[PDB]
Amino acid sequence: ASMQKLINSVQNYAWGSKTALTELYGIANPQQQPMAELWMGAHPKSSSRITTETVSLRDAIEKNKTAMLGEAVANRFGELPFLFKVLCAAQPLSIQVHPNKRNSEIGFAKENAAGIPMDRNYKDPNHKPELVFALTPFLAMNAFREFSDIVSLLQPVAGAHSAIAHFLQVPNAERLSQLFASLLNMQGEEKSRALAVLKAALNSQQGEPWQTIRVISEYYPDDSGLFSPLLLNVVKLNPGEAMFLFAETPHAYLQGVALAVMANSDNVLRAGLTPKYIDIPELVANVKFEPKPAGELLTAPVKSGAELDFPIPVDDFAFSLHDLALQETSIGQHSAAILFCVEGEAVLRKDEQRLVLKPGESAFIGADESPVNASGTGRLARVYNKL
Repeated sequence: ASMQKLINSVQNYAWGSKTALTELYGIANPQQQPMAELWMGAHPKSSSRITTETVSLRDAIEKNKTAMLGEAVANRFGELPFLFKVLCAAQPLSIQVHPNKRNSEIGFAKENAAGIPMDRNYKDPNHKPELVFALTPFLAMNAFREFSDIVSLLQPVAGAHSAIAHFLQVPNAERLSQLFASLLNMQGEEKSRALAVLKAALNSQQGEPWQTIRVISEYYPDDSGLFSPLLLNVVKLNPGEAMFLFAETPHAYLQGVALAVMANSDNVLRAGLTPKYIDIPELVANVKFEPKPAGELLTAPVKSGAELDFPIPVDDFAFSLHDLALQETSIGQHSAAILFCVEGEAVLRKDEQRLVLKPGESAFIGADESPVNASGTGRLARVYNKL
Protein backbone atom coordinates (compact mmCIF):
# COMPACT_ATOMS: atom_id res chain seq x y z
CA ALA A 1 0.00 0.00 0.00
CA SER A 2 1.12 3.51 -0.90
CA MET A 3 -0.14 5.42 2.12
CA GLN A 4 0.37 3.60 5.40
CA LYS A 5 -1.96 4.36 8.31
CA LEU A 6 0.05 4.41 11.54
CA ILE A 7 -0.38 2.22 14.58
CA ASN A 8 1.08 4.41 17.29
CA SER A 9 2.34 3.99 20.86
CA VAL A 10 1.00 5.84 23.91
CA GLN A 11 3.51 6.34 26.72
CA ASN A 12 1.74 6.14 30.07
CA TYR A 13 4.10 8.42 32.04
CA ALA A 14 2.70 9.50 35.47
CA TRP A 15 2.40 13.13 34.32
CA GLY A 16 0.01 12.49 31.45
CA SER A 17 -3.63 13.44 31.34
CA LYS A 18 -6.07 10.63 31.97
CA THR A 19 -8.60 12.28 29.61
CA ALA A 20 -7.10 14.61 26.98
CA LEU A 21 -6.48 11.99 24.28
CA THR A 22 -9.89 10.45 24.97
CA GLU A 23 -11.67 13.83 24.94
CA LEU A 24 -9.85 15.06 21.84
CA TYR A 25 -9.71 11.95 19.62
CA GLY A 26 -11.91 9.24 21.19
CA ILE A 27 -8.90 7.15 22.24
CA ALA A 28 -10.04 4.47 24.70
CA ASN A 29 -8.67 4.41 28.26
CA PRO A 30 -11.07 2.12 30.18
CA GLN A 31 -8.81 1.99 33.25
CA GLN A 32 -8.03 5.72 33.34
CA GLN A 33 -4.27 5.42 32.82
CA PRO A 34 -2.28 8.62 32.44
CA MET A 35 -1.73 9.10 28.69
CA ALA A 36 1.28 11.44 28.36
CA GLU A 37 2.60 11.07 24.80
CA LEU A 38 1.37 9.65 21.51
CA TRP A 39 4.43 8.72 19.45
CA MET A 40 4.49 9.02 15.66
CA GLY A 41 7.75 7.76 14.18
CA ALA A 42 10.40 5.08 14.15
CA HIS A 43 11.86 5.27 17.70
CA PRO A 44 13.65 1.99 18.59
CA LYS A 45 12.08 1.77 22.08
CA SER A 46 8.52 2.11 20.66
CA SER A 47 8.26 2.34 16.87
CA SER A 48 5.03 3.16 15.10
CA ARG A 49 3.82 0.18 13.06
CA ILE A 50 2.17 -0.18 9.67
CA THR A 51 -0.08 -2.93 8.24
CA THR A 52 1.08 -4.99 5.23
CA GLU A 53 0.54 -8.36 9.12
CA THR A 54 1.85 -5.40 11.15
CA VAL A 55 5.53 -4.41 10.89
CA SER A 56 7.70 -1.89 12.76
CA LEU A 57 7.99 1.38 10.80
CA ARG A 58 11.65 1.45 11.86
CA ASP A 59 12.26 -2.04 10.32
CA ALA A 60 10.38 -1.09 7.13
CA ILE A 61 12.53 2.04 6.70
CA GLU A 62 15.74 0.11 7.45
CA LYS A 63 14.90 -2.39 4.64
CA ASN A 64 14.43 0.38 2.03
CA LYS A 65 16.01 3.58 3.34
CA THR A 66 16.31 5.48 0.06
CA ALA A 67 12.81 4.59 -1.12
CA MET A 68 11.23 5.41 2.26
CA LEU A 69 13.30 8.43 3.35
CA GLY A 70 14.39 9.81 0.01
CA GLU A 71 18.05 10.16 -0.96
CA ALA A 72 18.73 13.47 0.86
CA VAL A 73 17.54 12.29 4.30
CA ALA A 74 19.05 8.83 3.67
CA ASN A 75 22.57 10.18 2.90
CA ARG A 76 22.49 12.87 5.58
CA PHE A 77 20.91 11.07 8.51
CA GLY A 78 20.77 7.34 7.76
CA GLU A 79 17.36 7.22 9.43
CA LEU A 80 14.11 9.11 9.96
CA PRO A 81 15.61 12.18 11.59
CA PHE A 82 12.60 13.20 13.70
CA LEU A 83 10.06 12.02 16.24
CA PHE A 84 6.54 13.49 16.18
CA LYS A 85 4.36 13.49 19.32
CA VAL A 86 1.07 14.56 20.82
CA LEU A 87 2.01 15.74 24.35
CA CYS A 88 -0.70 15.81 27.03
CA ALA A 89 0.69 17.55 30.07
CA ALA A 90 -1.62 17.30 33.07
CA GLN A 91 1.35 18.02 35.38
CA PRO A 92 4.40 20.27 34.94
CA LEU A 93 7.44 18.68 33.33
CA SER A 94 11.08 19.39 34.16
CA ILE A 95 13.01 22.43 33.01
CA GLN A 96 15.30 21.36 30.15
CA VAL A 97 18.23 22.52 28.09
CA HIS A 98 19.68 20.85 25.00
CA PRO A 99 23.29 21.55 24.03
CA ASN A 100 24.13 22.41 20.42
CA LYS A 101 25.44 19.74 18.06
CA ARG A 102 29.17 20.21 18.75
CA ASN A 103 28.75 20.05 22.52
CA SER A 104 26.30 17.13 22.36
CA GLU A 105 29.03 15.19 20.54
CA ILE A 106 31.65 16.15 23.16
CA GLY A 107 29.22 15.31 25.99
CA PHE A 108 28.55 11.92 24.41
CA ALA A 109 32.29 11.22 24.01
CA LYS A 110 33.01 12.41 27.57
CA GLU A 111 30.45 10.01 29.08
CA ASN A 112 31.64 7.10 26.88
CA ALA A 113 35.17 7.71 28.24
CA ALA A 114 33.82 7.81 31.80
CA GLY A 115 31.91 4.53 31.29
CA ILE A 116 28.33 5.54 32.16
CA PRO A 117 26.03 3.02 30.40
CA MET A 118 22.45 4.34 30.80
CA ASP A 119 21.98 5.46 34.43
CA ARG A 120 23.44 9.70 31.80
CA ASN A 121 22.78 13.08 30.12
CA TYR A 122 24.33 12.37 26.70
CA LYS A 123 22.86 9.11 25.49
CA ASP A 124 23.78 10.08 21.92
CA PRO A 125 25.79 12.78 20.11
CA ASN A 126 22.79 14.58 18.54
CA HIS A 127 21.32 18.03 19.16
CA LYS A 128 17.61 18.20 20.01
CA PRO A 129 16.03 21.08 18.16
CA GLU A 130 12.30 21.02 18.86
CA LEU A 131 9.06 22.78 17.91
CA VAL A 132 5.88 22.88 19.93
CA PHE A 133 2.47 23.57 18.40
CA ALA A 134 -0.48 24.17 20.75
CA LEU A 135 -3.59 22.01 20.35
CA THR A 136 -5.20 23.42 23.50
CA PRO A 137 -4.04 26.45 25.44
CA PHE A 138 -0.47 25.56 26.37
CA LEU A 139 1.52 26.95 29.29
CA ALA A 140 5.30 26.84 28.94
CA MET A 141 8.54 28.53 29.89
CA ASN A 142 10.99 29.48 27.15
CA ALA A 143 14.23 31.48 27.34
CA PHE A 144 15.51 34.24 29.55
CA ARG A 145 13.45 37.37 30.11
CA GLU A 146 14.82 40.84 29.36
CA PHE A 147 17.16 41.90 32.17
CA SER A 148 14.88 44.75 33.35
CA ASP A 149 11.92 42.31 33.33
CA ILE A 150 13.94 39.97 35.61
CA VAL A 151 14.88 42.95 37.77
CA SER A 152 11.18 43.94 38.01
CA LEU A 153 10.27 40.35 39.01
CA LEU A 154 13.07 39.75 41.59
CA GLN A 155 12.82 42.83 43.82
CA PRO A 156 9.78 41.55 45.76
CA VAL A 157 11.89 38.43 46.61
CA ALA A 158 15.26 40.21 46.92
CA GLY A 159 15.64 38.93 50.51
CA ALA A 160 15.29 35.29 49.32
CA HIS A 161 18.97 34.95 48.42
CA SER A 162 22.13 37.12 48.16
CA ALA A 163 22.73 35.99 44.53
CA ILE A 164 19.43 37.77 43.79
CA ALA A 165 20.68 40.89 45.57
CA HIS A 166 23.98 40.48 43.66
CA PHE A 167 22.22 40.39 40.27
CA LEU A 168 20.01 43.37 41.21
CA GLN A 169 23.16 45.44 41.93
CA VAL A 170 24.42 44.78 38.38
CA PRO A 171 21.87 42.97 36.16
CA ASN A 172 24.00 41.41 33.42
CA ALA A 173 24.69 37.96 31.88
CA GLU A 174 27.53 36.98 34.29
CA ARG A 175 25.35 37.62 37.36
CA LEU A 176 22.31 36.04 35.68
CA SER A 177 24.54 32.94 35.24
CA GLN A 178 25.60 33.03 38.90
CA LEU A 179 22.04 33.53 40.13
CA PHE A 180 20.82 30.72 37.89
CA ALA A 181 23.49 28.35 39.30
CA SER A 182 23.16 29.65 42.87
CA LEU A 183 19.41 28.99 42.81
CA LEU A 184 19.88 25.42 41.55
CA ASN A 185 22.65 24.84 44.03
CA MET A 186 20.68 25.93 47.16
CA GLN A 187 20.87 23.62 50.20
CA GLY A 188 19.14 23.28 53.60
CA GLU A 189 18.50 26.56 55.43
CA GLU A 190 19.67 28.53 52.41
CA LYS A 191 17.03 26.74 50.31
CA SER A 192 14.21 26.81 52.89
CA ARG A 193 14.82 30.54 53.46
CA ALA A 194 14.61 31.24 49.72
CA LEU A 195 11.53 29.04 49.30
CA ALA A 196 9.80 30.57 52.36
CA VAL A 197 10.23 34.11 50.95
CA LEU A 198 8.91 33.12 47.52
CA LYS A 199 5.82 31.41 48.97
CA ALA A 200 5.03 34.50 51.09
CA ALA A 201 5.43 36.80 48.06
CA LEU A 202 2.71 34.76 46.32
CA ASN A 203 0.24 36.35 48.77
CA SER A 204 1.36 39.94 48.02
CA GLN A 205 1.98 39.66 44.26
CA GLN A 206 -0.82 39.25 41.69
CA GLY A 207 -1.06 37.84 38.12
CA GLU A 208 1.73 36.35 36.01
CA PRO A 209 4.27 34.86 36.42
CA TRP A 210 3.18 34.55 40.06
CA GLN A 211 0.11 32.57 39.20
CA THR A 212 2.34 30.13 37.23
CA ILE A 213 4.66 29.71 40.24
CA ARG A 214 1.60 28.78 42.36
CA VAL A 215 0.52 26.27 39.67
CA ILE A 216 3.96 24.64 39.74
CA SER A 217 4.24 24.60 43.55
CA GLU A 218 1.36 22.12 43.77
CA TYR A 219 3.63 19.49 42.16
CA TYR A 220 7.08 20.85 43.11
CA PRO A 221 6.87 22.51 46.55
CA ASP A 222 10.51 21.82 47.52
CA ASP A 223 12.11 22.64 44.16
CA SER A 224 14.39 25.64 43.46
CA GLY A 225 12.84 25.61 39.99
CA LEU A 226 9.99 27.64 41.56
CA PHE A 227 12.12 30.76 40.92
CA SER A 228 12.50 30.01 37.21
CA PRO A 229 9.33 31.81 36.02
CA LEU A 230 10.93 35.02 37.47
CA LEU A 231 14.00 34.30 35.23
CA LEU A 232 12.32 32.69 32.19
CA ASN A 233 9.55 33.88 29.88
CA VAL A 234 6.19 32.37 30.72
CA VAL A 235 4.23 31.84 27.51
CA LYS A 236 0.59 30.87 27.06
CA LEU A 237 0.32 29.52 23.50
CA ASN A 238 -3.12 29.80 21.97
CA PRO A 239 -4.13 26.73 19.93
CA GLY A 240 -2.54 27.14 16.47
CA GLU A 241 0.55 28.95 17.76
CA ALA A 242 4.04 27.51 17.86
CA MET A 243 7.45 28.03 19.38
CA PHE A 244 10.89 26.69 18.49
CA LEU A 245 13.16 25.61 21.36
CA PHE A 246 16.71 26.72 20.55
CA ALA A 247 19.81 24.97 21.76
CA GLU A 248 21.33 26.19 25.05
CA THR A 249 18.03 27.69 26.18
CA PRO A 250 16.04 26.63 29.24
CA HIS A 251 12.40 25.74 28.64
CA ALA A 252 9.60 23.69 30.20
CA TYR A 253 6.20 22.27 29.31
CA LEU A 254 3.87 23.10 32.17
CA GLN A 255 0.23 22.58 31.09
CA GLY A 256 -1.98 21.61 28.13
CA VAL A 257 -1.91 19.67 24.88
CA ALA A 258 0.50 20.20 21.99
CA LEU A 259 2.17 18.72 18.98
CA ALA A 260 5.90 18.38 19.43
CA VAL A 261 8.42 17.61 16.71
CA MET A 262 12.06 17.09 17.51
CA ALA A 263 15.26 15.62 16.14
CA ASN A 264 16.18 12.20 17.44
CA SER A 265 17.96 12.50 20.75
CA ASP A 266 17.46 11.24 24.31
CA ASN A 267 19.92 13.84 25.69
CA VAL A 268 18.71 16.22 28.37
CA LEU A 269 20.27 18.68 30.80
CA ARG A 270 17.68 19.30 33.52
CA ALA A 271 17.54 22.75 35.08
CA GLY A 272 14.90 22.24 37.78
CA LEU A 273 11.41 20.93 38.51
CA THR A 274 12.80 17.42 38.94
CA PRO A 275 13.92 15.28 41.91
CA LYS A 276 17.03 14.18 39.97
CA TYR A 277 20.63 15.20 40.52
CA ILE A 278 21.65 18.00 38.15
CA ASP A 279 25.19 18.61 36.92
CA ILE A 280 25.13 22.37 37.43
CA PRO A 281 28.55 23.18 35.89
CA GLU A 282 27.60 21.13 32.80
CA LEU A 283 24.25 22.87 32.61
CA VAL A 284 25.86 26.31 32.95
CA ALA A 285 28.57 25.53 30.39
CA ASN A 286 25.71 24.78 27.93
CA VAL A 287 23.36 27.73 28.62
CA LYS A 288 23.42 31.00 26.67
CA PHE A 289 22.45 33.71 29.17
CA GLU A 290 21.06 36.14 26.58
CA PRO A 291 17.53 37.48 27.11
CA LYS A 292 14.89 36.71 24.47
CA PRO A 293 12.15 39.29 24.07
CA ALA A 294 8.53 38.08 24.19
CA GLY A 295 8.06 39.42 20.66
CA GLU A 296 10.56 36.89 19.30
CA LEU A 297 9.36 33.76 21.13
CA LEU A 298 6.70 32.53 18.70
CA THR A 299 7.39 31.15 15.23
CA ALA A 300 5.81 33.33 12.56
CA PRO A 301 4.28 30.98 9.99
CA VAL A 302 4.02 31.62 6.23
CA LYS A 303 0.74 30.95 4.41
CA SER A 304 0.77 29.79 0.76
CA GLY A 305 -2.37 28.38 -0.86
CA ALA A 306 -3.72 25.83 1.61
CA GLU A 307 -0.31 25.38 3.27
CA LEU A 308 0.82 27.08 6.48
CA ASP A 309 4.57 26.54 6.94
CA PHE A 310 6.37 27.05 10.26
CA PRO A 311 9.97 27.88 9.31
CA ILE A 312 12.46 25.83 11.33
CA PRO A 313 16.12 26.97 11.43
CA VAL A 314 17.53 23.39 11.21
CA ASP A 315 17.42 20.68 8.59
CA ASP A 316 16.28 17.89 10.95
CA PHE A 317 12.57 18.46 10.26
CA ALA A 318 10.00 20.77 8.76
CA PHE A 319 6.42 21.29 9.85
CA SER A 320 3.35 22.63 8.07
CA LEU A 321 -0.45 22.72 8.37
CA HIS A 322 -2.85 22.09 5.50
CA ASP A 323 -6.35 23.45 5.03
CA LEU A 324 -8.69 20.78 3.74
CA ALA A 325 -11.69 21.52 1.50
CA LEU A 326 -13.94 19.57 -0.88
CA GLN A 327 -11.53 20.37 -3.75
CA GLU A 328 -8.31 18.34 -3.45
CA THR A 329 -4.82 19.63 -2.64
CA SER A 330 -1.61 17.84 -3.58
CA ILE A 331 0.74 17.47 -0.60
CA GLY A 332 4.22 16.55 -1.74
CA GLN A 333 7.77 16.36 -0.44
CA HIS A 334 11.18 14.90 -1.36
CA SER A 335 11.30 13.07 2.00
CA ALA A 336 9.21 10.76 4.13
CA ALA A 337 6.17 12.49 5.67
CA ILE A 338 3.80 11.83 8.54
CA LEU A 339 0.37 13.36 8.20
CA PHE A 340 -1.80 13.81 11.26
CA CYS A 341 -5.45 14.92 11.40
CA VAL A 342 -5.70 17.87 13.77
CA GLU A 343 -9.45 18.42 13.33
CA GLY A 344 -12.33 17.67 10.94
CA GLU A 345 -11.59 14.70 8.70
CA ALA A 346 -8.99 14.01 6.00
CA VAL A 347 -9.48 11.87 2.93
CA LEU A 348 -6.11 11.11 1.35
CA ARG A 349 -5.77 9.76 -2.20
CA LYS A 350 -2.93 8.12 -4.08
CA ASP A 351 -3.92 6.78 -7.51
CA GLU A 352 -6.66 4.25 -6.57
CA GLN A 353 -6.26 4.20 -2.74
CA ARG A 354 -8.34 6.23 -0.28
CA LEU A 355 -7.26 6.56 3.34
CA VAL A 356 -9.57 8.33 5.80
CA LEU A 357 -8.06 10.02 8.85
CA LYS A 358 -10.27 11.07 11.73
CA PRO A 359 -8.90 13.54 14.26
CA GLY A 360 -5.85 12.16 16.09
CA GLU A 361 -5.05 9.55 13.44
CA SER A 362 -1.95 9.66 11.31
CA ALA A 363 -0.36 8.20 8.18
CA PHE A 364 3.16 7.65 6.84
CA ILE A 365 4.01 8.66 3.26
CA GLY A 366 7.21 7.20 1.83
CA ALA A 367 9.28 9.59 -0.31
CA ASP A 368 8.66 7.48 -3.41
CA GLU A 369 4.90 7.71 -2.80
CA SER A 370 4.65 11.53 -2.78
CA PRO A 371 2.46 13.37 -3.58
CA VAL A 372 -0.97 12.60 -2.17
CA ASN A 373 -4.22 14.43 -2.82
CA ALA A 374 -5.94 15.63 0.34
CA SER A 375 -9.54 16.75 0.82
CA GLY A 376 -12.19 16.97 3.55
CA THR A 377 -12.64 19.51 6.35
CA GLY A 378 -10.40 20.92 9.07
CA ARG A 379 -6.61 20.66 9.12
CA LEU A 380 -3.83 18.16 8.55
CA ALA A 381 -0.40 18.58 10.15
CA ARG A 382 2.72 17.38 8.27
CA VAL A 383 6.23 16.59 9.48
CA TYR A 384 8.85 16.10 6.75
CA ASN A 385 12.28 17.34 5.52
CA LYS A 386 12.73 20.29 3.16
CA LEU A 387 16.28 19.42 1.93
